[PDB]
Amino acid sequence: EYAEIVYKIAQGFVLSKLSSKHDLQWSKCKGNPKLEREYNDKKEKVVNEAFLAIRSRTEKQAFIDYFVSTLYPHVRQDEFVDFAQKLFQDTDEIRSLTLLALSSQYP
Amino acid sequence: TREYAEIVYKIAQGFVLSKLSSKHDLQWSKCKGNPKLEREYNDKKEKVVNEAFLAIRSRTEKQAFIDYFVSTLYPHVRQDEFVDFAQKLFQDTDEIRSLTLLALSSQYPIK
Amino acid sequence: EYAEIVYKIAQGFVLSKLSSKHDLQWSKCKGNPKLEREYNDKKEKVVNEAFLAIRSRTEKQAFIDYFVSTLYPHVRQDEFVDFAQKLFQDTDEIRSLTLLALSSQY
Amino acid sequence: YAEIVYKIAQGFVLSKLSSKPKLEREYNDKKEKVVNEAFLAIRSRTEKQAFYPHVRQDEFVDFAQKLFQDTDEIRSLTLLALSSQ
Amino acid sequence: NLNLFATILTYPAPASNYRGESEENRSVIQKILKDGQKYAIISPESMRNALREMLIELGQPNNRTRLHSEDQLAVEFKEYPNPDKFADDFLFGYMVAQTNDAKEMKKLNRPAKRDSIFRCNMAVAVNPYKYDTVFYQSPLNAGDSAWKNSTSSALLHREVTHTAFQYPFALAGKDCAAKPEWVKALLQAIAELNGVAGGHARAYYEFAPRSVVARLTPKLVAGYQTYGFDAEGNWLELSRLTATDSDNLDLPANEFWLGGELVRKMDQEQKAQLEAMGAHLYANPEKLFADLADSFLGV
Amino acid sequence: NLNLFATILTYPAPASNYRGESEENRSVIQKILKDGQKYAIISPESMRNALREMLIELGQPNNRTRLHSEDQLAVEFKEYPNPDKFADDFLFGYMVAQTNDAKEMKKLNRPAKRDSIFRCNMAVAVNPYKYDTVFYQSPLNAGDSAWKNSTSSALLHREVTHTAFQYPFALAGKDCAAKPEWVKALLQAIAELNGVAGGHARAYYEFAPRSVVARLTPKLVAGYQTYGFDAEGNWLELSRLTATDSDNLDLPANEFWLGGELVRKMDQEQKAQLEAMGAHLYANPEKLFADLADSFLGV
Amino acid sequence: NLNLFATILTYPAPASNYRGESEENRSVIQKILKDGQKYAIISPESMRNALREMLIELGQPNNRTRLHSEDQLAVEFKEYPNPDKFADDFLFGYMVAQTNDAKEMKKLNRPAKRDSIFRCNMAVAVNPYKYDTVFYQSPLNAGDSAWKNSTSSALLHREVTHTAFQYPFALAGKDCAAKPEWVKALLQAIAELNGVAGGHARAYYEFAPRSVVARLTPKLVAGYQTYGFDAEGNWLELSRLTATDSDNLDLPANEFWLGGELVRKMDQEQKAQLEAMGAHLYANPEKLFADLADSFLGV
DNA sequence: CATGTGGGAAA
RNA sequence: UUUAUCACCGUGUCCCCAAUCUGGAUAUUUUGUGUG
Repeated sequence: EYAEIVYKIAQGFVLSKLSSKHDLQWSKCKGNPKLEREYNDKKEKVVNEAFLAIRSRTEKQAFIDYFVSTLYPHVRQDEFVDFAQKLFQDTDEIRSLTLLALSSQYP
Repeated sequence: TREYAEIVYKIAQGFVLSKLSSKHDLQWSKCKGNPKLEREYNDKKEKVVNEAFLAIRSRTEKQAFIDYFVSTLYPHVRQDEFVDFAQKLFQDTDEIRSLTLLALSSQYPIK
Repeated sequence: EYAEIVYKIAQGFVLSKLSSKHDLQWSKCKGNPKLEREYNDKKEKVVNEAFLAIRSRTEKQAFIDYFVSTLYPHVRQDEFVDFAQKLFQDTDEIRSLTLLALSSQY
Repeated sequence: YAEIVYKIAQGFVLSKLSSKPKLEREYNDKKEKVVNEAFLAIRSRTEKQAFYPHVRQDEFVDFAQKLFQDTDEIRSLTLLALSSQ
Repeated sequence: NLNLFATILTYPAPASNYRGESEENRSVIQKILKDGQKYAIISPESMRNALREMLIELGQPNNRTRLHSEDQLAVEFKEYPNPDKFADDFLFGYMVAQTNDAKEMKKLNRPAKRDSIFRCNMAVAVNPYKYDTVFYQSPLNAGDSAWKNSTSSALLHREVTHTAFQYPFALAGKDCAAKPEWVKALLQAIAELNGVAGGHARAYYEFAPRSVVARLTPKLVAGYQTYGFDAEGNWLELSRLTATDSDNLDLPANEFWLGGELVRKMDQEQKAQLEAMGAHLYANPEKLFADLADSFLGV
Repeated sequence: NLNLFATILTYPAPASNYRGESEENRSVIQKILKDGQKYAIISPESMRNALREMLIELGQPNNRTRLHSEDQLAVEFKEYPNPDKFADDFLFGYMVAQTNDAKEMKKLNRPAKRDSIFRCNMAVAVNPYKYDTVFYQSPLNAGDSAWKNSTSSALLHREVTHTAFQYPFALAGKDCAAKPEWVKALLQAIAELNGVAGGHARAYYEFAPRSVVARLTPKLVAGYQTYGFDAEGNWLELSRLTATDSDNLDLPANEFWLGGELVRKMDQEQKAQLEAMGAHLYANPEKLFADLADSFLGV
Repeated sequence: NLNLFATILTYPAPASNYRGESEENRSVIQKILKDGQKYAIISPESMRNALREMLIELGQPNNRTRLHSEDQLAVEFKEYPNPDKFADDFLFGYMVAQTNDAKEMKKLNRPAKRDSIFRCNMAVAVNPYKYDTVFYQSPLNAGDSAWKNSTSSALLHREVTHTAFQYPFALAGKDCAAKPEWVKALLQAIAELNGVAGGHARAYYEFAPRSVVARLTPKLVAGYQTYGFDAEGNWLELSRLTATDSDNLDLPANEFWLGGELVRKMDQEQKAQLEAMGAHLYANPEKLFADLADSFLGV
C-alpha cells in the first residue's frame, strides 16, 4: 500500500529496537507510573537517535545504504517488486516520508 | 482539507509552545502575579515566531518547503490519516504553504 | 461577519505599521496641530502606496502572496476554520472587501 | 529483474537450510536466524569479495551486467535476504 | 536587396540583471513563457537605450540626453526634436504633442513620428528558470552619526541564473539619402552592444559575440525562419532540406543564406558543399556586419 | 587601449566561506548551476570588501573604515562622500537621505555616483560539488561560570570541496589620467590579495593568480572570451584557432594576448611561433601584471 | 619581515584518529577528496588543541584547562577571559558573549576576538585510501556480575592505513610588544608537538621530524607554492623553478630558500649551486626553526 | 482572550 | 434589420552593501579451542 508500508516498517523497527534494549510487551507496564516514565524516556531516546541519524544523511547512495541496512521492513513476498523498480522517486519521496513517520512517534 | 487545516493550525501552535517551553524553560502557568515574566515571555514568543515566519517565508519551492517542513517541524500524533493527508499534500503544496503561513503568523501577541 | 473582521484587519495593519515605522500614536498627535498634519499626511502616503500595490495582480496566487504581506494582521485565535477554507476557495469577494477597506482609510 | 534476485536468494537460502507440532516450526525459525550470520559477512563487502534458468547465456551477457552496476547489487543481497527474516 | 532579417544570441554566463520589485526582499525577474517552465527576458527599450548610448559613443549629434539630477527620473530634452536630426531622432523616437503650440510650431516638420526604422523584440532565456538564490548581503549601519542612513541593519536576498538568450530584429531599407551615413553606425553598434542591465557592478554581462544568421530578400518582409535556436544552438537543421535542392526540385536557390560563428563547428564536409550556395565564410560576426551592410546599402 | 578585460585562476585547495545558515548544524555553501551537477560560488561584493581592506593596508588615505562595536554591523563614514578626495573605495558608494542637507552640501560634487571604473562577476568552482562533509564536536560548558555560553554541548557539521575557481573582471579607460596612482594601487592589490573567506583559523587559502590571459584593446569594451577554462587549465585550445593566425585571415590581433603559469609548460616549440606575434614571455604573473599597468595607463 | 609561510613534516606509519560512527560497528575515517580515490584527513582544530596542550606543559599562564567530570564534555574556563592573557587568548582564542553583561564588561576591552594569529589548514593523506581493515577486538563480559557492563559480547571492526600527511599553515606579525615571549615558545611547540589523536593506547602515531621548505618574504602574504609534495617527498617539482632562480634575470625574485630533511638526498652537486644564493644549510628542522624564529622577529 | 491522549503478524 | 470602418504614436527599474566572531568523537577490549 506504498506509504502504509513505510509507516509499518518504521513502527516495527522502533518496536523491535525497544524490545532488544528493554523488555517487550508494553501491556506488562500496567499501573506503576514510573515504568511508563522510563518506557517513554527510552522510546524517545531511540526515536530521536534514529531521527538525527537519518536527518544528517539524506543524499542519494549514502541514505539508502544506511536505510536498508539498519532497518527491518516487512516481507512483502511479491508486492515488493513495484516498490523496487521505481526506486529513484521512491527514495526522493521516502526521505520525507521516513522523516515524518519518525517524527510522528514522540511521547 | 479543513480537517488538515485544523491539523496545521494545531501543530503550528504546538510547535511554538513546545519549543518555547523547552528552549527557555518557561511556562504560561506562572502568568498570574508576575507581569515582568509576561514581558520576557512575550519577548521570547516574538523572537521564536518571528524567526520561524521569516525562515518559512524566505523561499518558496517544492523540495525546500517540503523538507524544511518535515525536518524543522514536529507534527502531532495521529494513527492513520497521516498517509492520506501526506499523499494529498504531495500533489499540491502552495495552498499548504499559505495555510501554514496563516497559522504561524496568527501567533503574534497583540500589542 | 468576515467583512467586519477584514475591516478591522486593515485598520489594525495601518495603525500598527505606522506606529512601528515612525513611533507615533493618537494622543500625542492630538497634542499640537503640526503633528496632526504630519501623521495624517504620512498615513495618506502609506495607505495610498498599499492601495496602489494591491490594485494590480488580480488572480489566485498573486493575490494570495500579496495577502501574505501585512503580517496577517489581528488574525488572532483561530476559533473558525470556515474562513480558511471557504474564503480561500472564493478568492474574489475578499479582494473587493480589502480594496474597499483600504480605500476607506484616508 | 528484482524478482530474479528474490527467487535466487530464497532458493539458495533454502538450499543451505536443507544441506544440514511446534518442534518443526521452532526448528525452521531458529535455523533461518542462524543463516543470517553468512549475510552480515557478505554485507561487510565494499567492492571486491565473493564474485538458474540457463548457464550459457548468463555468462555471455549477465557477466557484463554484473560489472557496470555493482553498486546496485549491494541493495539486492541486503534488502532481499533481510526481508525473509 | 531592400530588407534585412536577423537574430542574435549570446554566450552562457550567470546573469541576474534584476528588473522587478518586491517588498519580499527578493529582486524578482520577468517571466513570460508558459510551457510549465519560467524563462527570463530583457525588454527591448533597454536595448534601445544601449543603442542610443553607443551612438553617443561615436561622433553622432543628438537631441536627447539623460541627466543626473533630482530624484524624479528626468531627461534633458534640448532642442525641438526635428526629423532632420543626424543620429537619434531620425533613426527612431517620436515627437510628442500636448498643445502643439501655435500654427504647428511655425509650420515646421511633423509631430507625428510614425516610423521606427529599428524594429526590436524581446529576448527569451531558452533555459528553464531555477529557484536558486544568493544570500549575498546584509545592510550595515553607521557608527559616527554622520550622514546617518536607515536605522537598522536589514537582510534581503537576490536570485541569479546561468543562461544565454537570443532576440530578433528587423529593418526595412527604403531611404538612401541620409541613412547610409547613420545606418553604418547602427550596424557597427549592433555588432557591439554594451549595457542592457540593471547594475554592472555585479554580474556584468555582455553578449557581443556568437553565431548570426542574417537574411536579405526582396520578399517584402517575409521570413521562413522561426526566430529560435536549440539549447546547443544548432538551429540550422531546418535548412538541411532547403540547401540540398538549391538547383532543382522547386525549392529556394543557392544565394539563400548567410553564416556566422556557428560555422566553426567540427564537421567540414557539408560546409564545403554549402559554400557552393551561400556566403558561409565569416568566422567573426563583427566582420560579417562590415560586408553584408555594404550589399544591403547602396554601396 | 581604452578598455581592459581579464580572468584569473587560483591554486586548488579545500573550500571555505560558508554563507547560508540552517538549524541542522550544517553550514551550507551557496550553489547556482543545474546542468546535472552543482557548483560553488563566491559573491563579488565580498571581494570588493577585501579590496577595500587591502587599500586600507597599503598607504592610501580613505574615509571609510570598519569598526568593532555593538553587535549590529556598523561602519562609520566621518567626512561626507566626495569625488575629490584621496579616497577611491569611499568614492564608489552612494547613499540617500530624507533631508540630504541643502542640495548636497550646496552643489559640491553630486550624490548619486557611478558604480566604479571597476566591474566584476561571481566565481564558479569549475568542479562539481560533492556530498562530503566534516564532523566535529564543540563542547561549551564551564564548571566555574565566568559568563558561559549555552548550557548544553552540541555536535556540528561542515562541508568542504577540494577545488579551484575563477572569475572575470574588467574596467574602462574613461577616466584614468585623474587617478593614475589609484589605478596603480588597485592593480597592485589585484595582483595578489588576501581574505575573502569567513574562516581564517580553519581552511586557509588565498586567491593567488594562477594565470592571466587577457589584454587591452581599442575595441570599445567588447570581448570574445567565454570566461571559462578546462579542468587542467589549458583552455587556450578553444582560442588556439583564435590566436595562432592573429596577423591574418581576419583573426583577433596578437596584442590582445598574454600568458601566466600555463606558458611555462614543458612544450616550447609553439611558444616560439606565438612569441612571433604576441607578447607572452612572462612566467611570473606579478611582474607581467605590473608591467601591464604602464602600457594600459597613460604613463 | 612581517609574514611567514611554512610547510609540513611527518613520517609514514599506521593511522588513527577516527571520527565517524557506523552502526555496523566500524570506526570509519573521514574522506573528502574526489579524484577517483579516498584520502584521510585530520581537522586543524585537533591540532589547535594539541598546541594548547603543548603550551600547557611548558610554563604558560592561561585561562582554559580541560577537566574530566560529569559526562557532558566540560571545559574549565577559570576566571573571566582576558585579551592580554599570557598564553593563549592573545595568541589565539575568543571571549564569549551571550548578553555581554552591562556596559561592555564594566568598560573592559572588546569582547569578540577577531584575530587568530595561528592560521592553519586541513591535512591531506597524499596516499590513496584502501579498504583494508582489521577486526582485532573480541569484547568481553563480566563473570562475577559485580557492576556489570553491557551484557552481550559483540564483534566490531577497525581500519587503518600506512600513510603520511601534511597540513599547510602560515602567520603574519602583528605587535612585537608581547609577541616574542609567546611566539618563540609557539615555534618550539610547532617544531615538536604530540597527540592530535584519541587513539594512543593503540596505533601510537607521531609526526615530529621531516623536511620543511618554509618561506618568508615581505611580499604581503603572497603564496606561489601549491602546498603539496609528491609520493616520495621530493618537493623538487617546484625546486627546479623557484629555487634554481638567482634573482638576476627572467626569474622569480627570492632570497629566503630553506631546506629540511630533504637536503641530504643522494645528489650533492646541485646543493653547491643552490648554496650560492640559498639558506638550506639545516639538517635539523629544530635548528632551522631556532634560527628562523629569531630572524622573523625583530631579533 | 488558549492546551489534550495508547496497542501484533506468516510457508 | 439592411449597408461601410487600423485604438492609434513615444518610454534604462534605476544608485551603495562581509553571514560575520570561538569549537581534541573523545573512554576501555586474547579469533580464541582442536586434528597423519
